[PDB]
Amino acid sequence: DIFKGLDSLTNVDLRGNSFNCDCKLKWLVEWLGHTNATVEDIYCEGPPEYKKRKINSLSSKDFDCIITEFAKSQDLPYQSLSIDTFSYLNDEYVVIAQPFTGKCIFLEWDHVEKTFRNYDNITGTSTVVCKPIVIE
Amino acid sequence: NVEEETKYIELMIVNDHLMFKKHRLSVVHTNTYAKSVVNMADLIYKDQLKTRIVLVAMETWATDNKFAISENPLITLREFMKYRRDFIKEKSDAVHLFSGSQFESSRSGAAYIGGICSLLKGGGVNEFGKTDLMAVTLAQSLAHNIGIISDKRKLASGECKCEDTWSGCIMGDTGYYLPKKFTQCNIEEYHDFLNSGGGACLFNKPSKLLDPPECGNGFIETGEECDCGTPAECVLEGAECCKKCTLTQDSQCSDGLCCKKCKFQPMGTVCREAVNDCDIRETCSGNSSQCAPNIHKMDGYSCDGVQGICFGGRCKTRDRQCKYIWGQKVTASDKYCYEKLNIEGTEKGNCGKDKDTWIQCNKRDVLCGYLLCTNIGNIPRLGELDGEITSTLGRTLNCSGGHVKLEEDVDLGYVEDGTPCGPQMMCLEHRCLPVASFNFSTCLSSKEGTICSGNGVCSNELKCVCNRHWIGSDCNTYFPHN
Repeated sequence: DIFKGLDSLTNVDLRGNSFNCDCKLKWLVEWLGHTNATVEDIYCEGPPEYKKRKINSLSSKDFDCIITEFAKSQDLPYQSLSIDTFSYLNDEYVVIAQPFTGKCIFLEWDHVEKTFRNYDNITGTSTVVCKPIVIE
Repeated sequence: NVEEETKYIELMIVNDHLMFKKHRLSVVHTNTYAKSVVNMADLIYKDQLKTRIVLVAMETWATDNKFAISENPLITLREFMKYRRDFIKEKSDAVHLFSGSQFESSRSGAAYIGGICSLLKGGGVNEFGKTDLMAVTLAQSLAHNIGIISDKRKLASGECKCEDTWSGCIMGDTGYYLPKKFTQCNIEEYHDFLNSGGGACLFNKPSKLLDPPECGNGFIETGEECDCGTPAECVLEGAECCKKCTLTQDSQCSDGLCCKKCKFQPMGTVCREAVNDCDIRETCSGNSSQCAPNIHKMDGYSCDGVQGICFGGRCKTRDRQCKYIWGQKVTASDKYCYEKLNIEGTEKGNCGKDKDTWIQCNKRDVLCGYLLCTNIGNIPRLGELDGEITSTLGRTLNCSGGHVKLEEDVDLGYVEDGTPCGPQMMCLEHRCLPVASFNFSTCLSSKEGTICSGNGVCSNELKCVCNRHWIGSDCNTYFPHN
């Protein structure tokens, strides 16, 4: 939406440029569907599916960027062989076991920093799996 | 003085649907287009006239034309003005029509001469054209409305001419190549009009504009506590008063005559001396930076003991009528011609305009019939001659008269309405009639047959302006003060 912050527009030129029509240009589609100035025809000198193709007929949501990409949100430092979840006190606690340290680490959803901090370190030696069950 | 003061003409633009369709039916484009035209005309007027044209409002008809639209500039102008009278009510010094219907005449725009600050005359019509073209047309029409017109007698005599001899001047027929300079007779007519009292409503600063709050635009608008303009020109005027649209420590003003050296001036100071007897001197309120609102003698007040009457702040005599119609050297003739020509005669003395059977004028009063002056020149300053100028000759007097016309149906050749014939005896429909014909209102008076309790003069707003050391509204109580 780079043309935002402008008013009383009559015409624009967009010639001699090889715009690659993609998500960055999606709003242009919307803009070309919304603005009613005297701007001449504009072409997608871009993706092979749109060879010099007009944006007026071309749509934006056809190549919309779906928001589902696994973002790296945290990096704990300790080895992790088996992970689990369980709703205790309506809190979805997580038990990331550890095979090498020989310790059954607990984690909880911290509501203040939006993080995961230590909750309990169950002892043992060379564990494999810590399956938590909630009976009554 | 009053001429050097910054005039503020509150203009409102009426727009028809022809140019709305020509502008691709866009409201915002038309709005910004009108703003640009107003700014361009203000830039024209700022160089010499020192007058800012404030676009107070504007109306554009996205639907269609309300009234009949004709190629005749006069008929279309009459229709626009009557529509303004019927519907338009907001206060505006000028009401100008951008005519989408391009007039089929030779003149660019049709505006009344000296008609500003009037309900039925304050504005004109400007036809469709290019941005610069209709900007020039609006400038010419607003010059017309303020009495600034090209002087035909001086054009013929060469007394004053266009200093932009390259492409002519603005007042003439609009050439493609626009000039940049007005003639000196334009400014001289401006001083003559302002000194006569006309254009008294151009001395108010609007608080609301079509422009968003802009720092340094020369007007203290909404959201701006003070405004001295751009700091480039703020040094000369209001340097310590307002800075960057903000006050400088302890301050009370930004500009204005009633506030010298950024501080309040003493009470009783005259921020505007009266131009003539029809004007009333204005004194600052003591806490307002801007000068007092323009107040003139109410319509019907005489310029002198008997002769002359102030209408709209402008003096009117038979001599003044001859001066405006014919010229300064032309003066009104004596009662001899009035009683020896208006009683009986064709083309020489006539009450009403009837070519076939001229209207007879009685001997009771002959001062509203044919306007008779002395030493009428070859051509009048403005108007046209319906045929030839009438000339008629113990005392011998050079007796003359005419049928000077105008862009309106009213004939300037006869005596204008309201010219005195005697005690409370003034022209109405080419006849001497009393005040009861005009139904002039009575100001705030307490005694019988007096104005403002005798001592004091009522202003144009039908409100008493009592004399010195008289604070009462109706001039009844004396309050000494220092």
